[PDB]
Amino acid sequence: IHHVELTQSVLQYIRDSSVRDNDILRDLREETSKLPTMQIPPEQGQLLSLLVRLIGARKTLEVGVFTGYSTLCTALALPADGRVIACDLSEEWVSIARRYWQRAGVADRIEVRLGDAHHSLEALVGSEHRGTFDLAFIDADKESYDFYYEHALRLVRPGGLIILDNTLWSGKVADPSVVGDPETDSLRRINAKLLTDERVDLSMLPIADGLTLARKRK
Amino acid sequence: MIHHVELTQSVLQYIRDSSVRDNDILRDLREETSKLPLRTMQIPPEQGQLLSLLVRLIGARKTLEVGVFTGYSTLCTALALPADGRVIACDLSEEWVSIARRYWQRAGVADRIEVRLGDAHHSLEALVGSEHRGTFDLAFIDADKESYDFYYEHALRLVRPGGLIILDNTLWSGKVADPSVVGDPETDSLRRINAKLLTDERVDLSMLPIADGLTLARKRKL
Ligand SMILES: Nc1ncnc2c1ncn2[C@@H]1O[C@H](CSCC[C@H](N)C(=O)O)[C@@H](O)[C@H]1O
Ligand SMILES: NCCc1ccc(O)c(O)c1
Ligand SMILES: [Cl-]
Ligand SMILES: [Mg+2]
Ligand SMILES: [Mg+2]
Repeated sequence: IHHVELTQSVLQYIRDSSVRDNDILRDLREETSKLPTMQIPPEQGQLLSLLVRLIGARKTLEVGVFTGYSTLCTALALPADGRVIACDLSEEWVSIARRYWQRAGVADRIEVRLGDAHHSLEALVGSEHRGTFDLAFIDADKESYDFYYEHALRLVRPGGLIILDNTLWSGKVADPSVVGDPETDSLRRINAKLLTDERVDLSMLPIADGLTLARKRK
Repeated sequence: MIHHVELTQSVLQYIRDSSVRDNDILRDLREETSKLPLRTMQIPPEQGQLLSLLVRLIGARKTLEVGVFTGYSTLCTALALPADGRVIACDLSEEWVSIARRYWQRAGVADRIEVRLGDAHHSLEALVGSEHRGTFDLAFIDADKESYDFYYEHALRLVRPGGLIILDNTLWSGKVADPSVVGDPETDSLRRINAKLLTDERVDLSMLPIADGLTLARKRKL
């Protein structure tokens, strides 16, 4: 399998010749880097902005959130009446997320469901929000990816896009020595399941920690 | 340091095995292209599949292609289009496009593909001056690398606002990043278009580290 050698020189080049950065995004990345598999690279955040604008999304779902880099890139790409429903795992990094979203003037476009993502997603599938999302970004605990995926399939509209982060898990999914690891096994299972899942169109991208695109078929 | 997943043959084989939905038609075309002097110009199956996804994602009906070869990219595009969809495909070689037409017929999509045979410069000038101006949903640029700016500027007028422009080989085997590669026309042209895209406020941009570098440029609405 022929490929481009991802030397620091080539990765620095991709960054320098494609990343449109600003002080707000840069400052958030810097702050996040000083804290305890949730560091979104700027190339990924920019792709997220592109895909949102590409499908004419006004309503999106997020599972994970953390300091809110992926959420900020999403919201910035949305129209003035757009909304991100962000299912935030914990309140620990909420006050950081809130600061940058306010600073970038997107806080009015972001709604936080604070607490257990299984519970917010269960409420959402039984709510008026069912089948109304244009895009879903799954970036939470890896053991719950199947649950998040099945819930996202009911939450997104036909033709909607589901995005699954970390599907390569540092290459561990491909590593035969990594045996019995719950996160690796769950990601291996969802990856295998997606290949033969006729409900979606599929693309697994070798960007950041592996980024899977699953378009819900009409 | 920029952290990344090591692209070992094991990891690349995994991406292929766990995501590529293949068929005999696509497989046979890749096999027939591999037995030609310029086989390395073919897009890998993961790129073809992404092309199908993006076409379906934006609800595209009408697409532009510059650089057809044996037509793998064209076939993936046409297959993703609705029954009344159209690909306007530009290519210099009749020989390579005579191979392409066999697979397009076999996959029942030959009716969806229109070939402008000859120099793409003249084909795109004719298209910009015609009824086709601003009617394309997607443009795939994958021809001679020295003409990428010309192809890009023409694609910007040919695609509708919100339309997607896709530029292949923007990493050129890493040569664009290689300081020892000096005075090479293809490398210099790709370096120039890459630098130009970064500050081009007419588009939303994403440079993907897939295949030989794949640049996505969404024409903004205004
Ligand atoms: N000036 C020009 N006008 C039209 N086609 C050109 C051109 N210069 C090069 N080409 C074409 O660009 C192609 C490059 S390879 C294209 C690869 C193809 N899309 C795939 O999926 O395999 C060749 O077929 C070559 O004929
Ligand atoms: N691989 C170097 C040769 C090459 C030339 C033109 C292409 O479009 C292409 O994908 C590859
Ligand atoms: Cl816009
Ligand atoms: Mg993540
Ligand atoms: Mg190419």
